Amino acid sequence: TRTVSEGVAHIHASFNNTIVTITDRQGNALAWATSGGQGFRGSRKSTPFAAQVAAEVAGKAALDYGLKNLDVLVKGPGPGRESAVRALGAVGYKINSITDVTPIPHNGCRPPKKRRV
Amino acid sequence: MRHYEIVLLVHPDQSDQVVGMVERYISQIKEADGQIHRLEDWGRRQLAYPINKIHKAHYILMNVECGQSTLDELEELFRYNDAIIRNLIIRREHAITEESLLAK
Amino acid sequence: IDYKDIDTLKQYITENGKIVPSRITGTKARYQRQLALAIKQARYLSLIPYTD
Amino acid sequence: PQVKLKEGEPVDVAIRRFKRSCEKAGVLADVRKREFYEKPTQERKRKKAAAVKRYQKKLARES
Amino acid sequence: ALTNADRAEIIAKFARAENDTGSPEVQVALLTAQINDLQGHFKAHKHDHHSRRGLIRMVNQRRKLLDYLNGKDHERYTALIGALGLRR
RNA sequence: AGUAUGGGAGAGGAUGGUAGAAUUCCAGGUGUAGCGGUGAAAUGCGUAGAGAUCUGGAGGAAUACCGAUGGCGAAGGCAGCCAUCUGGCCUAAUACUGACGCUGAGGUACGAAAGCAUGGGGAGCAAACAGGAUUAGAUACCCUGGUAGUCCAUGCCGUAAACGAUGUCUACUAGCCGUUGGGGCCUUUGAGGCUUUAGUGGCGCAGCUAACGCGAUAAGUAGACCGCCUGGGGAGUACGGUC
Ligand SMILES: NCCC[C@H](N)CC(=O)NCCC[C@H](N)CC(=O)NCCC[C@H](N)CC(=O)N[C@@H]1[C@H](O)[C@@H](OC(N)=O)[C@@H](CO)O[C@H]1NC1=N[C@@H]2C(=O)NC[C@@H](O)[C@H]2N1
Repeated sequence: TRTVSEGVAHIHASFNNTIVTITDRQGNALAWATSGGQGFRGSRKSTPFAAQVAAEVAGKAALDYGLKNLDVLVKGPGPGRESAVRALGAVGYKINSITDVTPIPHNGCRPPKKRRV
Repeated sequence: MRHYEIVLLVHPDQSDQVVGMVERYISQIKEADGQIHRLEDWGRRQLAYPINKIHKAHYILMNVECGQSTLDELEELFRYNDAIIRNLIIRREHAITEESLLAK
Repeated sequence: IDYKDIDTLKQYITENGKIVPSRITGTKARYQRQLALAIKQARYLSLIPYTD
Repeated sequence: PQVKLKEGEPVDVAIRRFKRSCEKAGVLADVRKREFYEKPTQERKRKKAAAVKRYQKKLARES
Repeated sequence: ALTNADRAEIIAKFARAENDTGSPEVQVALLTAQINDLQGHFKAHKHDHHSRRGLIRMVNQRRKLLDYLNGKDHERYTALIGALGLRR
């Protein structure tokens, strides 16, 4: 029902899963989609193809509110951070900027122990 | 007596009151003894990052010479004055009197 | 070098705000240490950002 | 980063340019570094090996 | 900590000739002054072992100089320990 | 061998204050079916509204980039920034004392991590422990949780592949290339090029070594003092003693 013009797309990319959240400015959510929401359960949630599918679903959902231009913020490593932006551009929003916002400690907490696989 | 350089960041709401405080501290240093070697007002400047949800600040530089006790009293005053949000005290050798780059 | 000379300070800072190593800038070691101290002092005084 | 988009730039050149900027910054290497805890013994060993490699590379490129 | 004026005053008090700075009397007097001064510091900072090593070195150096002076001339040694208020 | 005076570099030590990033928890806003995890899963969290995103609080621990065969310290070790107290080292020239030295059985001081005592604190991590997997079994490696501990104050313990597996001090014996802190000289204007000194590295003649290798930071040539070894197990064990 609500109408906004500008938007932001947060791509939480992770070694296990990618979450796309399309939000208005000042960060109130409008649409969201993940790989598990389209399938690819378990180990397949981390493929760029799954990331692309999630991104297109989220963009098509947000078009109902109706947005022309969005800024893309990517957070985390893992497959699909580029693929999701590809899918958004394919859907047809105009991308104002793409910035990486992965957080870095200045030596904060101690990480978990190393895996002996 | 040792030499010190003081940088004060005062809230923009107290931009008018900054003058009274500066003469207050200068008078205290002079009553102790001391010599004010440099005094500069950089005016109001935009912060590189917000401090206490504030984006502007009034900048003051002082180059003073003082004993130990007066340094402690100045530190206490800076601690308990709410107008000052940040301060930097750096011990220095010699005395500095030249015009700073940032004052312009 | 003093922390007030932000014009010289920005020359040794990347876009995101990190300190540029002497390996790249060709700076001598003593100058590099003085420069790092000045940059940290300026960051504390909010003359330049910690990040971005 | 903050890779703003010109009107002429398509999404593909946008992605390539942003990826180049991310490679320049090196955030992903930091994330992989802080994924798990590295003990001081191993850290010092790795840095010493890196120093040996750097010196050998310098000598090789000198002669 | 002692200042240049304090050290100069001690040297003037204990010198045996003009410009004499290396005599056992001058060296022991300076060491005694420094050792007595540091006792205040080590009262406040009981766990400054790294600094306490230097104080131990000063004590050892004073003992060596005192033994040398006693070997050379017993009268000067007696006068010096009496002036400085040292047990031995 | 030591002292006085000028100058210099440093994560050397102790006390207090403060800054920014991140994790966790909490309260709201928008929002709606998943999230998390793995080799693949399951345990687990979620419509009692999770995860994601924005805002605001609480608290603890650690200080990205600089950062480096870099630096400082007797060794153990030491890393944001600021002040206070404090040790040693380097460097120049005078002056001063006049062998005041080296080593060191007993002795004494310091001494990573884990552990212990009393009182606080507790974010993250994580012995023990619980559950889910894998397996012929799994008492493990992997996953989800998680107490002691890790942190602070005041004491104890006195051990590590506490390593350069190389005791301390001194003198002498081709050279070449780096790097850190200083001194001097030369061009000539801003930067370079020669030397010397104290550290820290890479090669290498002679010499040495069973060989690998060491080679002015010796494992070479010699001197002073100390510690230690005498086939492999039994055994750094039993008994006695000290703590
Ligand atoms: N005056 C006071 C000064 C005090 C200060 N301490 C300076 C000093 O006095 N130093 C003395 C020099 C002794 C030297 N360290 C002995 C040595 O070097 N090996 C010991 C004997 C092993 C064998 N005979 C040769 C060997 O296997 N070599 C390997 C090899 O070449 C290569 O390894 C692989 N995988 O091929 C390389 C890189 O991995 O490592 C070497 N091995 C190592 N390199 C390390 C290193 O230098 N140190 C610490 C430790 O880590 C060392 N081991």
